[PDB]
Amino acid sequence: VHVVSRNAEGVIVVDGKAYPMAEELVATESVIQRSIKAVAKQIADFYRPLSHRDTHGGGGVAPISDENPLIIISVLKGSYIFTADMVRYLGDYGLPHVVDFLRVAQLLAETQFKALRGKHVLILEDIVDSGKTLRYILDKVQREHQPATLKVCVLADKPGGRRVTMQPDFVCLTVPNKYVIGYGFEVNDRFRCFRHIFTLRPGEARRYPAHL
Amino acid sequence: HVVSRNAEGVIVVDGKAYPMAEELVATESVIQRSIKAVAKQIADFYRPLSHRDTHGGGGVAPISDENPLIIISVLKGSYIFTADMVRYLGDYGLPHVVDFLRVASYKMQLLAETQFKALRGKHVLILEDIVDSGKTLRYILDKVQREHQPATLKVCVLADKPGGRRVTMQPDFVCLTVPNKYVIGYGFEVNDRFRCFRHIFTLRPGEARRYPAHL
Ligand SMILES: O=c1[nH]cnc2c(CN[C@@H](CO)CCP(=O)(O)O)c[nH]c12
Ligand SMILES: O=c1[nH]cnc2c(CN[C@@H](CO)CCP(=O)(O)O)c[nH]c12
Repeated sequence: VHVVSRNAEGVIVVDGKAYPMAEELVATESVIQRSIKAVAKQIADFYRPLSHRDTHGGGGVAPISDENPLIIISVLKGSYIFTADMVRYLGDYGLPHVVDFLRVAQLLAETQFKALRGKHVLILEDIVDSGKTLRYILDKVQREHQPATLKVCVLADKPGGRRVTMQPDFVCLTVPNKYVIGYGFEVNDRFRCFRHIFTLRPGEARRYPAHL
Repeated sequence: HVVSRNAEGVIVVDGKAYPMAEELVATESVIQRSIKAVAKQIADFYRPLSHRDTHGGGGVAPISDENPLIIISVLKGSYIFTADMVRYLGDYGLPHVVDFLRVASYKMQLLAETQFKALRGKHVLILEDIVDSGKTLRYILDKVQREHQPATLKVCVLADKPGGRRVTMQPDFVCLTVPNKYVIGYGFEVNDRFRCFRHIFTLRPGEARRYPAHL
């Protein structure tokens, strides 16, 4: 159980640690991890039955296996902690998979995987808010890799912030229509190390204006 | 944890078989206890230090959320280790930020550059999965020092394979010491396979060319 309280300064305290930058708690580590593991079982149950191009034994189609694993593309930098946890749960459920990374801001870093044609590909992303970043990534991966199927798993969905149509295939958590921090979520790279997700106090997104 | 061998002689950890493994090096519990211990050492070492103030356009200021410790994680092998380390560093209250670089051998070449552009006069810590020959980290350390001119440059490794050294390299922080064998699990892999394992194992010698096709 997590002990959630407020100190004399009105600041949220979780397990004895103060979060002066936070407005409200969204989810404790225990809720987050249970949510990720639940989605991990959904992903393993969905993909383990499927088949795709055979690049190990010369063709044509073969079941997802260690020889022909599910291809996972993780979006850096926001999804790295979520991806680290998700892949370990996927391993627990016996899903054969491999992970590669793309970095976006503009594309800053490209995938090194060069044989995704006719493969099942899953994108791990931290959050869908406006839908624009995933629309950009999905168009690029489809056009350059020509996968058999392309699906998206997000840690968080902020359904009220949409500016374009984007419905992820897998969602671990629904977040309020507020700026979130913690468990990968940042303010200029600060707060990603938190084990819990919180809403940010209004105006604190300008707390660290200096480029790192 | 329960670690045994089945009737086929295959290592089984917590009811799970690892037919590719020769020996178990470390269980999840040992690895996690080891990482948190080094996190306390890193927090105890950096907490009281000061460096260039880029927040208040000042001269020098203590390590803080305004001027955090700069952490550079070496992709891809270090991402799981880094994810866990940062959360332990947060438990110990070390203000820090993380960026990523990626190197490969052909001789070494940079695959992905860091995006941080104000590291001069800052304390920098490299997070790497393993030091074996020492060649990758001598390359990374030489490049970060020359291009960023940090105040201090230190290295934390999840694993030290002491018997593999071909150039002088002793990381400042080491979570685990591994045998002089090919390790797998917890970030370590064979063509990207086995990274998801929660335990570290040695690889059976005939399993290293099992997945020859490029991904
Ligand atoms: O709430 C939040 N807290 C911290 N960061 C974010 C982001 C930025 N995330 C990137 C993806 O990594 C773009 C998503 P999109 O284009 O879909 O808006 C949206 N909401 C939040
Ligand atoms: O044993 C191992 N199992 C799985 N991978 C490796 C690597 C590759 N790791 C790089 C950094 O990612 C360091 C190379 P080095 O220090 O030799 O220059 C060395 N040993 C092993």
